[PDB]
Amino acid sequence: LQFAYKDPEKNWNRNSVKGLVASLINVKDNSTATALEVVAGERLYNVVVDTEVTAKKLLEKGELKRRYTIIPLNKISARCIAPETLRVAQNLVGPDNVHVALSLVDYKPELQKGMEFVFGTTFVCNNMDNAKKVAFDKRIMTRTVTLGGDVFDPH
Amino acid sequence: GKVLDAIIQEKKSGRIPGIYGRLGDLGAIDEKYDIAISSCCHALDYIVVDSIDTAQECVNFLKKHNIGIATFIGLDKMTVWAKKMSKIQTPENTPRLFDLVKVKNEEIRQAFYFALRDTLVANNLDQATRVAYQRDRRWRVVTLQGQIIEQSGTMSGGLEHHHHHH
Repeated sequence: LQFAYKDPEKNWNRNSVKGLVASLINVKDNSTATALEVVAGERLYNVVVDTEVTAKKLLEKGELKRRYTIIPLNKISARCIAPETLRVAQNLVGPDNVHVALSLVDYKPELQKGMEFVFGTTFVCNNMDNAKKVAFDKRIMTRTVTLGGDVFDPH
Repeated sequence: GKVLDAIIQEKKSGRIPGIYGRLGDLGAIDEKYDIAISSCCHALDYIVVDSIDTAQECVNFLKKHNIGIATFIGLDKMTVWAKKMSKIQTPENTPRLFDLVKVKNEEIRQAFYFALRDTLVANNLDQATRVAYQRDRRWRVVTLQGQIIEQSGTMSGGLEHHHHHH
């Protein structure tokens, strides 16, 4: 199912609306899809657009059929997992066993900041023992999801 | 719901001392802001109790009787906000929801600061966008119509015409 809307005004540039997050990603390996679905949760159905102006016009004049959460690419600002945090995680459980979720998906480069928001703030680990070790480490303190779809969140 | 009802009975009976109630029931606000505050503050449904011990007692009670689960705020953990509630400069002098809450109990006021923090209320989405996206500070903003700009920058709304559905 695609995102549907009424043109908010005349001469509407349809390219300003990218669509549902779920429609914009290509999972690199099907065996990680369960984890990625849990990483994103309801954000799979957030709508990505170019700017806050486009977002505003859709919300006000798009005759949207439900409440939507819109990700405006020019304003979205994730609090990302830092490279040092990943380094520490890799040393803790092994680099084969922990990845930033973002590294598991492909997408058009223009979507980068939106994808950082959805997938750049959560780790994916191979199993529960490692997920717990990573998530709750005082140096890491970051939401972590297992390949089995279990979640560990220090907050 | 059933959970709040059960907890309130434990309070009224006196079986579990230390229960205050659902946070949103412990303060008041001008009706103008009803949609805004209901849309942006799920912590209004947390149950305020005096202490962590009382919280754990309620958690244990709910589980023992198959009633369900609730989230609790212990006033003992709210004291960290005692010196953090003073008014601050906001974009366009937009109001802070916290400052609009009327409450006489100063401990409960601390709980309201925990729940609302520096969330602002704007008159419409036009103003919300100007206010939220400051260069030096991303503000969380809710409109009078319940639309929300999160600090991340997401913008949420739609189907406002069903807010007052029976």
